[PDB]
Amino acid sequence: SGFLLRLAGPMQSWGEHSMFGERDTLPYPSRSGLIGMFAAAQGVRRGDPLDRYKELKFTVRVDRPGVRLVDFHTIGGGLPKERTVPTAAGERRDPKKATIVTSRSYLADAVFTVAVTGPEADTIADALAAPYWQPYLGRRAFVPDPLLVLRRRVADPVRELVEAVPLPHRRVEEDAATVLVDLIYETRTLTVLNDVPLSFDSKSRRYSTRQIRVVPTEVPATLVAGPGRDYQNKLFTYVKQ
Amino acid sequence: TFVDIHAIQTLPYSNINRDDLGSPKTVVYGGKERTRVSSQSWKRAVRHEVEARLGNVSVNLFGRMLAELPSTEVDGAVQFAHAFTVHGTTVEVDFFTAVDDIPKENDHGSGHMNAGQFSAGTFYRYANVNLDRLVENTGDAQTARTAVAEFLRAFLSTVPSGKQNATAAMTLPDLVHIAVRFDRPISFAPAFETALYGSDGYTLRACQELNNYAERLREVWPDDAIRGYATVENKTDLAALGERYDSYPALIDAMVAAAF
Amino acid sequence: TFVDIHAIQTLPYSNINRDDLGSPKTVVYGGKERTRVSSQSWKRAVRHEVEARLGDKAVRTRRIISEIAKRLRERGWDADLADAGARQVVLSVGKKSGIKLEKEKDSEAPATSVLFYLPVPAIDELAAIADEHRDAVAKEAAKKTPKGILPADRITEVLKSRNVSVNLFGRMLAELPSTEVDGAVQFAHAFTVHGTTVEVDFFTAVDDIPKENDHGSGHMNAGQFSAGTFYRYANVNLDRLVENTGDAQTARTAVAEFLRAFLSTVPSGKQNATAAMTLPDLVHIAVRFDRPISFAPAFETALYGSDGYTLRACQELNNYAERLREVWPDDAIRGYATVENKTDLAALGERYDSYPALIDAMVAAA
Amino acid sequence: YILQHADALVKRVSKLIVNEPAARAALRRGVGLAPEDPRMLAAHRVVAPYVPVVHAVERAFYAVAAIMAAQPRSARDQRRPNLGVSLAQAVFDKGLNADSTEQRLHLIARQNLDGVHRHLPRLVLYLRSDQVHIDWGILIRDLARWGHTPRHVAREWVQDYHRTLETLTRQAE
Amino acid sequence: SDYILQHADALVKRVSKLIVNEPAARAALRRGVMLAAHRVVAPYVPVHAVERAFYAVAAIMAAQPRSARDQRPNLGVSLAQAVFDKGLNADSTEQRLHLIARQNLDGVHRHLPRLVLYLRSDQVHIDWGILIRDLARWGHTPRHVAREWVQDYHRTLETLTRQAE
DNA sequence: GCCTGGCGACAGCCCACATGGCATTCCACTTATCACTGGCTTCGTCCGCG
DNA sequence: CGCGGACGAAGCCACCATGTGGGCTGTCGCCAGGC
Repeated sequence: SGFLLRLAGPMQSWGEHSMFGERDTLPYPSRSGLIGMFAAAQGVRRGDPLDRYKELKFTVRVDRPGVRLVDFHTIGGGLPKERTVPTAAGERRDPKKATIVTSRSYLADAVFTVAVTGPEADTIADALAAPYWQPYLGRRAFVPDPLLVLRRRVADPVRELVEAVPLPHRRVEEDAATVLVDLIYETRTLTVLNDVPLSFDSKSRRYSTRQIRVVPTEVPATLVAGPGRDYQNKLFTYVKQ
Repeated sequence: TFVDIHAIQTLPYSNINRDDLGSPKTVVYGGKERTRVSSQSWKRAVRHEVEARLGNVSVNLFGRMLAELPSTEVDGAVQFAHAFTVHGTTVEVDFFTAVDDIPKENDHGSGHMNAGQFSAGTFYRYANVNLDRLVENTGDAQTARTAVAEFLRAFLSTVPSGKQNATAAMTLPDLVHIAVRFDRPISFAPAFETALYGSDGYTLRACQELNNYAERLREVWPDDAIRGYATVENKTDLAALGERYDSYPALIDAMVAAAF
Repeated sequence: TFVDIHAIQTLPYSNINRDDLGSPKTVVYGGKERTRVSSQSWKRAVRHEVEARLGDKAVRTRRIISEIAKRLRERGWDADLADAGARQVVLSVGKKSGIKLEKEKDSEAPATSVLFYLPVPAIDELAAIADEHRDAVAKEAAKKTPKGILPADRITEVLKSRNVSVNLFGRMLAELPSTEVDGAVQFAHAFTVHGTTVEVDFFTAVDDIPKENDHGSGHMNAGQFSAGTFYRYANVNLDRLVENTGDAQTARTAVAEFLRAFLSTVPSGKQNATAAMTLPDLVHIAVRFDRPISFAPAFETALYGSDGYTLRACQELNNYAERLREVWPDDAIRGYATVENKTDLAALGERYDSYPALIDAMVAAA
Repeated sequence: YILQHADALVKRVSKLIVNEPAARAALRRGVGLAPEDPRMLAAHRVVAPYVPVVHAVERAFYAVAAIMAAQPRSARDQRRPNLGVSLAQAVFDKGLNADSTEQRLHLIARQNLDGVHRHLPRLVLYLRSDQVHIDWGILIRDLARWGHTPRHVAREWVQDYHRTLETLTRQAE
Repeated sequence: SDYILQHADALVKRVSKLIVNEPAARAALRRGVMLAAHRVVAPYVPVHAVERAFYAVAAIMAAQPRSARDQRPNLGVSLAQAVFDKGLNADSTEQRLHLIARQNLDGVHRHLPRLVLYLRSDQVHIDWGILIRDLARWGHTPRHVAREWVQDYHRTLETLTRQAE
């Protein structure tokens, strides 16, 4: 069982621990987000039991860490006072203060290839191919790369993360081999953060911590693609086989 | 059933969106920085335009009213990608000075010196419409049908209002391609993961590059997707995008016809 | 409800609009650098010709207090009372204590922090409002920190008065958002159809008295200039201009006068050294009802060169206008006027023999 | 790497100006113009063997050899700094005007490769006219990299200039 | 111009075979240095500059001395090797080279046949296809072609001097 | 039908320069100008409007 | 006289570093004879 999910695209955000106007992303995908991505693909209404998703495992290798950028993002500004965001008391604030100013962060030009291994993950892959709601990378405005699922069915996909999945253009030294790539596994634990989603109900979303261990591993330098456009070519060669 | 629409609309010297400072918004994508027009800004103009022409489908096509309290449907189903330039773009500073009309025994002590940033380029826009949930939530397939058609026309016709009086950036897209897909929505954004080089323009080259990406994706995954595109150029054929149409509203009509 | 005007206009070695270092402003558009004339400059030239031709002038000034001071001084006020009364004019209005003022300059009244934009007779009416309350001003002039005694409503009503230029281009005042007027005109940055490298001219100002021994230039430098066929575009939102002036007849004169100013005026940048005065080679007024459309994408692919760009620019704008009318169908009343007779240019609508005939026909059509 | 061919060109040419007049006079008639221009056909005998194999590198080599031979007789007679370091040295020592030469350097920093060549010979001969030192190999390498750098070299030029002026002023205390 | 080169090479081998095999048609080509050229060279054509760039080279090729007639570098290197190997004077062949580089398209055809036939007289190799294409690119852009010849010439002359020592 | 060969006679050789020269002074500016606004809380009081 | 809108009241905390590139195309000589 298992399939390869490729998270790529111009921008993707995987925030955790932010609860005000400023938003912040983890430099790598968060299990909560990917689980919600599958739940959205399967029609799981907000508030439905998320234990079906329990028992999955997410090893994620970071091809390009990507640049982290902060996207300004106002809400309601430049509108007449009557048509701005409501207050909790119900009376709209004065128009010179009715604007909301959020500073949301997002990863741009970053690409990870998570190898999801679970009990029903093959039905989940078959659900991403025909989604109930549009899958997106973190914020809904970010739209996933068309090669969202590199392979629908793979026996031992981590074995395919160690090798035989192409890689972006990187420095390849003379007489070099085995270019270093950071794999992320789920003592030797990088960080602890609230990921595993106890409930997605918008009224009270709650989570619990998951330790992450990031192990730099060594994959053959043959894997990295040539400088220009070759990455797309090798990747497409990869999807048909 | 997912109706998605790609446009390659170019914009002259303008500053449609800007940061907390004056400079416009940029994605760093494909290793080359490129200006962008954020999704919410563009969405706001489209939603305002749809609600103005249409006279609660705006809470259905678009998820919820900003100034209304949540009515248990905050999701809009419609997905708006953030528009970004086909090529890499350097931010172009425009130094300006406001002139003082009353003259002292002094000349040119100008009223106000400053410098504002602008940029121009060919943005590759893209959107999605979750048709089935829109029908299940709206109820009547007809209101949904009119709403979907008018939403596509709004996506095409409009341009954001930002520094528009100083730069008349009003423009029509060069290419639109509406693909009624049943498998899943897909954006042709990776066609431009390698920013195109310059000095000969980008409209035509971006048109055939997006044609190459449509051939390849159509090749790996052959689908029952109904497609069609309309261009302001008759010089180049793009067979992978589907049957060509004489115009944009004729195209929108044929694809709205194709969804139902 | 949207009148948009396109124009191709060649300028010969002009350098009408300079950046901060003296080089003409450039856009890297279509991948190729193209010199441009900023919109605010040609817009300023348009508003001064419109005010000069329509007779009413508006004044964008940072020094309103000093001007009110000359009017109060000509009304018989003492200089010190005129200065204190004009300070009362700007002190009596706004949310906070008063309109914020720049740091005080010796011997002169302080400039306001923001640029006021109001017609001239309205400034004189502000002087009359400060005049009627002369004794109260005299009493507050004796205090160390005088407060805004004048009525705020009367002053705000004077500051709301609109000139034709205010009706047409709009204004902004951050301390008094009640006075802000939405502009009815979108003025694009005029860029070249073709790619232009910045031409450098090396000049030497000659000393006139002969030196006894070493004769050399008095000063020597190099100023940058450029030439080319600019594309120009502008919109007029008739609904907002009618909303601003109120009556459709003054909006009609404002639109016709604007279009004529758009064709006639030149920014005047080192015109005494280049004489760049020129009429546009082609003009195309469309009266559209759905939305305005600039033909700037038509010239995103820069022209190659070696041959006169005017004929190819007019023909290319023609092909793009044709292709857009086919792609985006509309009932918009079109019309054009051209100098060249080598081509018919069928897509630009009905041809008119002269620019004033074209302006009168399209304004009468709207 | 190019700095090597650049130093070989600087040496041979630096000797060539002093010893043989017909060669430098064949070089100076090609200042500030592209090598295809017929006035440059006489300079190929001297410059063509030294260029490797973009026109940007050729324009850098050919042009710096021409500017090098167009020095006034006085200048020709007589860490590795950039042209910006040479600028700051001409401001602090030789007493050039400051507000104008800084303006002229920030005027060069915006051009493209086509424009730098147009502006450079007047500035460099100004600097050279009063015995300001300019290391030509660095200027060559930089002019070759101006073509593919948007501002990556110019920023180095501007930063070094301001920095060297500040240090030269603080050392005078 | 890659497509100009293919036709140049096919014309070169066709005309070479015609020169050695038939004297009637070859002499019919040497007179021009004109109907016979129109009935021979015409099929191998893809501007008046490319046609003259074909007919002139086909006539020059047909005017070689039989020593050269029986038996990718351009013409700057062909003159440099002609200097280095045959001992042909460099100071003078340089002047003839710069005098060719100044002419326009009608003059280059006035000074080319004399120098080229002098090269063939010394059995120096001349890649006829490139010389053809260069003459065709000459009506399009003269200065680029002339400079290429001059630079290559002085450059390969110098390299051959390094090989000498 | 396809492929290959042929269609008066059309010249040959020798030859290709040396030398000399390639400018120099001078001159490189000043002044003035450089925005605002907001994205906290609850409640109470006052003022304006109906 | 009543209601609605706008404004106000705080608590407020500072001697010296930079290297890269490669993908798109077409042509004759004609006629006659022999296999």
